[PDB]
Amino acid sequence: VYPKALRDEYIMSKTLGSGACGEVKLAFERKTCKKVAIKIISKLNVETEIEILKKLNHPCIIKIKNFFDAEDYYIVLELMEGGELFDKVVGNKRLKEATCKLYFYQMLLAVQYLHENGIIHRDLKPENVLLSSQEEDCLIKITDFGHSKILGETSLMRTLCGTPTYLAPEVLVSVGTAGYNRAVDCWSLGVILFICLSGYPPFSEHRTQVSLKDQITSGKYNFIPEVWAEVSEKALDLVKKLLVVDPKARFTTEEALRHPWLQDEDMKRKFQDLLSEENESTALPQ
Amino acid sequence: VYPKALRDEYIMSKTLGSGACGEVKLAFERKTCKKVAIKIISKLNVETEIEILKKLNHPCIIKIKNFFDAEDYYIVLELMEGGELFDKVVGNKRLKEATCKLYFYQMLLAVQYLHENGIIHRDLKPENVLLSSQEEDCLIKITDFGHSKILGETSLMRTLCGTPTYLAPEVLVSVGTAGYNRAVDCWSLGVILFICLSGYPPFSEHRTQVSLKDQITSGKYNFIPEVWAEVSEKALDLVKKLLVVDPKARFTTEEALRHPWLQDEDMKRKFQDLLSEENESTALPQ
Ligand SMILES: CCC/C(=N\NC(=N)N)c1ccc(NC(=O)c2cc3cc(OC)ccc3[nH]2)cc1
Ligand SMILES: CCC/C(=N\NC(=N)N)c1ccc(NC(=O)c2cc3cc(OC)ccc3[nH]2)cc1
Repeated sequence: VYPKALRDEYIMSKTLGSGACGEVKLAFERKTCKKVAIKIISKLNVETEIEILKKLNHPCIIKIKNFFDAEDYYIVLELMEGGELFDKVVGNKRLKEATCKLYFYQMLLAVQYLHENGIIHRDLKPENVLLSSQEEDCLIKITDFGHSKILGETSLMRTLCGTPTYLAPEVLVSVGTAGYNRAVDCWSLGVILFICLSGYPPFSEHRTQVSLKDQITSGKYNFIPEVWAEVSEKALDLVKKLLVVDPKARFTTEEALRHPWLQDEDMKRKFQDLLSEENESTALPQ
Repeated sequence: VYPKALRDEYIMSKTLGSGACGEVKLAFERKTCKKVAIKIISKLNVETEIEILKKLNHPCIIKIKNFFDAEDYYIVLELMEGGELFDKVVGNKRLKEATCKLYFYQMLLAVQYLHENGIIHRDLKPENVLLSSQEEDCLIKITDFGHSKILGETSLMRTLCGTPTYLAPEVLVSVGTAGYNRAVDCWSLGVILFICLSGYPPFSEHRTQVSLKDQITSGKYNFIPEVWAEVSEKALDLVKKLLVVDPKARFTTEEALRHPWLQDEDMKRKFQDLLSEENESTALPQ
């Protein structure tokens, strides 16, 4: 059964999604009679995922409404009635280029916000992008921070304050590449954008003898001209700057937000319109 | 002043050592009237250092007798009347080869024990080796676990259980070198052994134009033949196998314990004798 404290505040309804380690249910908040989503996770832990998310405040990142630590973990959030982006790209389906741009711009803003706040997501994929409604033109939010990591003063930074009389060479060599952990999120964004634009994955074991690992480390994505002929050259140029193998040469979220593909005032106006529509503000002086 | 709960159980006496972030005092336990050492650390944290050390049980690793979490941290341990190894090697002083072997064997056993138990020290140096008495032939213990790290199931291991459709190439490349963090302790041991045998540091900025960093990453230690002529070739051979730049080719503690320099039954008998002398056993059936 559901725990008493949850049942006290919410009436539980149908499953909206399920799968590995958890489930998402529709529920109704008793006080307001409004729909919420409840994520159930079976017993980074959930507690610290919760702590990270309570500190963040961006319209394209999920917020926690409530939390119950019982036999299982129950996390209450606002219902994203559109569900997972995954369902929009599965089975070779693809989105209009304009719709990809709208969604991708929002993902970039969300991930840029994470990286400014010292957080790396590390599991960005279409399953972890939620859509606010069933219309094509909608707001998205990034979810599932179970793999996320907090950036801070590293062991390396502390080591380098002393004299390295006794320090192993590999630690000194690691100085060249440290502090670029966030670039893993930029690579994932690149893969997501590729899937959205094209309807198919850049790296997969489908009809090839090159191992998935070799495909990825060489950066040689499967390019199928006929699928891409309908997609603009600017869109593909961005994909190529995100799927760079050298993490230091890879586009950051900032570089991506300044790329010509995203200098689209129509797209931006649509986003702003969707934001104000979503929001329920108090009165304002002047 | 000292906190009430400490004063309650112990009478504090003179400073034995001091310096950066802390101090070590002589104290007397009231119940037994015997000498203890009290490490004072000003406010990994100390709490978790304490937790690590309460779980370990090896004669060449310090044990915690008591702990007080007050305005400062006060940690009670058995007094090592010989003090720090540092004082035996400072000012170009060096130890007899036989004494180095005795001490180094103990360091190897201690670090081997750490690595078997999933702990890496990361700050092995002569300041962190304590001597049990003022005689040359004595037991040593490794101390200061403030930089230590616990090995366990990594982020990498969890990532590799899924399909890397969205996984960045640098994570896959890091698979080649992961899981060799412990080799940093072996490098430090090598530096300590070099200092003990020779009276001088292998890498330093003294009378050279090669930066300390370049000296270390190239593995080019300062070899001064006249200082080393008195030292055996077996001793130096071990140093060379520990100061290997490739962490995967570097000698592990096990390889080092099987090296011909450490196949010395006299040394081993001396160690065993010092152990039994230290120990205060209960009666035994047969
Ligand atoms: C703070 C917990 C964040 C989290 N997962 N965290 C985790 N697995 N560690 C998580 C993961 C997924 C979701 N999913 C949803 O909210 C969701 C809403 C929804 C609506 C649908 O139809 C209208 C269909 C699927 C849906 N998933 C919500 C939260
Ligand atoms: C659990 C705390 C371990 C620790 N330091 N930890 C830390 N700095 N984070 C630590 C560091 C150093 C010592 N030092 C000693 O016990 C010590 C004994 C002693 C005796 C001396 O003369 C007879 C002279 C110096 C001495 N240091 C003891 C504990």
